[PDB]
Amino acid sequence: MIQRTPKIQVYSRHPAENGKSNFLNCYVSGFHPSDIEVDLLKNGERIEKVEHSDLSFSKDWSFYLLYYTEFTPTEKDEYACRVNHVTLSQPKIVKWDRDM
Amino acid sequence: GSHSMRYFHTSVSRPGRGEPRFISVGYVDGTQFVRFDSDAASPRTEPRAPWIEQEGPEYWDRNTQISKTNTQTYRESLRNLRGYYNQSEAGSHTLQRMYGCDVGPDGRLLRGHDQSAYDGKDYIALNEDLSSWTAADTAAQITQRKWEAARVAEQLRAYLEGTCVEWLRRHLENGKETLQRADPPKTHVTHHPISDHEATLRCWALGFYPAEITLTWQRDGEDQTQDTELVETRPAGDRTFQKWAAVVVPSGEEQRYTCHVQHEGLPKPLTLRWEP
Amino acid sequence: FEDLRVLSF
Repeated sequence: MIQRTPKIQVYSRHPAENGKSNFLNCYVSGFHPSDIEVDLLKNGERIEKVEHSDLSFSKDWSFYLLYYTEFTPTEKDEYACRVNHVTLSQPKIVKWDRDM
Repeated sequence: GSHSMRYFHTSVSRPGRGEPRFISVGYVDGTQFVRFDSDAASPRTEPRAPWIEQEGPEYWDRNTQISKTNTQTYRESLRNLRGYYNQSEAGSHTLQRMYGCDVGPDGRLLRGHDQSAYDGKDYIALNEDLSSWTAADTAAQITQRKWEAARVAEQLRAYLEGTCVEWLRRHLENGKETLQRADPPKTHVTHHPISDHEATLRCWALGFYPAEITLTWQRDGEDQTQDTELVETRPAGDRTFQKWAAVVVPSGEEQRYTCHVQHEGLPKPLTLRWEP
Repeated sequence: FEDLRVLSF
């Protein structure tokens, strides 16, 4: 059947300030079917107990979800999101960039 | 301004992994206020915004009963839809419905909505007349005939013009401090050199509510539609939204570029430039 | 309140 691959954005709730607690978000959207796997990573390692929004969808029927967790950005720590979906042969990793 | 109440239903079959999960979420504009999940340990309609919490036990009990009935009806619908498309019992399928109403600043009905999709494609929809149907294909024509025989559209019109709008107006009053408050975007322009001959200008909009916003770049007063990278408006997790627009500009030509921002919360539209 | 459609597709 016809399927839609997720769009992925990784970003912070508040403007990033090194050493200030914030929230790291991974917004997945535009996908169909609704099953999807999302991990938030700190230095390549899975962050435990990440929360997510309730499943809903857009006017074009595609689904969206927000995954989120507390994080304290620093100069050296690397954050990312890892997404898998039926449309993807391999998990897609998007790195957090405070400029995006 | 104008407002909407919308419910979003998703039912997904998973052969070999039990019965199809049913999820319903309700929104007023961009604010979710309820959820129900048949996979929860104890399925119940639950509040998701502070202002709905004051509703009494009857509200929670009746919406939970509707949802529990829907969990079963959607499973029957999925079985019927599998047969309408001659599909195997092996595959997973999705049924979605979105319905609700819209009102203007005077609280009067603008229009109602009721639309459904199967496997992410339009299946059947109630027309704006709230009296006739549009079926996508010969399978949906079976549903249409069934719903026409039972005069479902007349029942939906009565809900959409009655209960729907009465409850949207009630939610708007109970949540007026947030639902009827537009928060403007906080904005700034960043500059990122790419090479010796080009740089990126990125226009940011943060902290706004509702999600509707216009964010564009102009070069010498001409819209840069094709040349702008525009990310989807995204939720911050504090009810607000974020968006940015970027353009790649020749080094030294930055002042020919202006970022234009329109949003309900702003006293006036903004014109921004890179400020070194 | 939500609507209630008891008739399946």
